[PDB]
Amino acid sequence: LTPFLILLRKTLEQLQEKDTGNIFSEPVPLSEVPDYLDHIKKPMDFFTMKQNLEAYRYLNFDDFEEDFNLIVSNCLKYNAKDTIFYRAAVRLREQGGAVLRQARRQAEK
Ligand SMILES: COc1ccccc1C(=O)Nc1cc2c(cc1N1CCNC[C@H]1C)n(C)c(=O)n2C
Repeated sequence: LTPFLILLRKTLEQLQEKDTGNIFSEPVPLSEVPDYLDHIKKPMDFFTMKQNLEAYRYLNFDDFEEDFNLIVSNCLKYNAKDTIFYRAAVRLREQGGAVLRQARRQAEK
């Protein structure tokens, strides 16, 4: 499934391009944010997702979109509304939605 993996890789880069601050580029570093696991049960970030993609752990679009969504939702859930992080997650949901919709469309032809 390289036709599919070509699409996901491009789609992942497109999503990651929307992260203009590199807020979601690597995991929330748990040593630096020791209460993060108290609120967030399933952390996610673009580096992890790249590893999963390249390790063949995303069979279908849904399992890929799942992780992307965790990135957004974790961030909305952990950070106060009046934070740059929360605002970045609001943006990324809006902007990633379009990328994801077009990519699902491209899959179908
Ligand atoms: C690599 O990040 C750090 C390095 C040194 C000290 C602290 C951090 C850190 O806490 N970064 C961080 C925390 C986040 C966070 C993102 C970061 N980082 C900002 C800088 N880029 C790396 C990214 C993981 N998000 C989205 C979030 O909800 N939280 C709590």
